[PDB]
Amino acid sequence: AHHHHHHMNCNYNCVTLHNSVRMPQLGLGVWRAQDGAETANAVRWAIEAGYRHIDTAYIYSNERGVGQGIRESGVPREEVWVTTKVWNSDQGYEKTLAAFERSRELLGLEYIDLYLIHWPGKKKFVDTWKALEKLYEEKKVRAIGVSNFEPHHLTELFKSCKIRPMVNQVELHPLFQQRTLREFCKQHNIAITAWSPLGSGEEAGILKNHVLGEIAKKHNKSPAQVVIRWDIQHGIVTIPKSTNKGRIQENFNVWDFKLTEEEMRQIDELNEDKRIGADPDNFFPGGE
Ligand SMILES: NC(=O)c1ccc[n+]([C@@H]2O[C@H](COP(=O)([O-])OP(=O)(O)OC[C@H]3O[C@@H](n4cnc5c(N)ncnc54)[C@H](OP(=O)(O)O)[C@@H]3O)[C@@H](O)[C@H]2O)c1
Repeated sequence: AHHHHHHMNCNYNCVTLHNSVRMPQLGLGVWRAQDGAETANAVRWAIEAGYRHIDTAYIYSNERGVGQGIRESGVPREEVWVTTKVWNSDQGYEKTLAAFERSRELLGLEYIDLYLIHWPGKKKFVDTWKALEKLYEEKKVRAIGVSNFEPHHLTELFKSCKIRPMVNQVELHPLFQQRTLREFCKQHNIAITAWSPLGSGEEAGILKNHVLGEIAKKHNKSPAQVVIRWDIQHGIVTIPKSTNKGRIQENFNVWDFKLTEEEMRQIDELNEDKRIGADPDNFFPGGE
């Protein structure tokens, strides 16, 4: 039904963007999922489990697999939110319009829900943003935003834009809690999506943290479920990645418990401002 396009009767919550679009608060990330079957299966399994939001990017090389999983699921496309991103090499007005068309074609879609500037770089994000504004005017995209932007990048963009970014997708997990950027984005009504919400694997050690383990035990949930619920209760969109059917299902089962104020505080206090992923200041491979 059309109401499913607006995520009205469903188990998951949404965050509302400044243009009144409702964005599902939990999605499936697909970075490092191989194109073809691995991605298609992950996406299909996520949709079967109840997910209605997939996060991909041109540079993940698996937009084909994402669209294949959506089609294989049989769920009407209007009920699913798809995010993708313009890569560094495609920044600049005309290159961004072209990159969008390529992504839309690979995905097999008539429109994309959210299109993001993937990394700021230094010199082309303003012109890139103008292309996103054009795509939005043309109704090719339902929402437009950025990723890995710091307050200084956003302030610079604000001086030139007609439509302010609706989303900023940034690294955010219990060791790197982005307090300053979150304050800035709250002030200016820019929704935050957390990438590497689980720390991007075992190296970072988040899922073995003792505090998370104790909270998990109290709720008979897993540490991953606790982290995802912490994201939810902070009003953050979260896009945990798994290619494993069981873990995909586990990460969705977060709507039937609540963390207390004290549990939320305990997780907040894990912050070390320890960045696990790439730094917006110097990560811009592939610029042209
Ligand atoms: N905008 C950007 O610049 C940017 C950058 C990085 C990431 N992202 C997006 O954010 C998404 C999420 O971040 P991420 O992929 O870096 O990592 P993540 O979601 O923080 O962690 C994924 C890792 O955790 C494992 N895992 C997932 N669920 C689990 C569970 N319940 N129990 C135990 N282990 C679990 C996964 O293994 P299995 O797959 O084997 O389950 C994988 O090794 C990406 O996929 C991508 O969509 C965006």
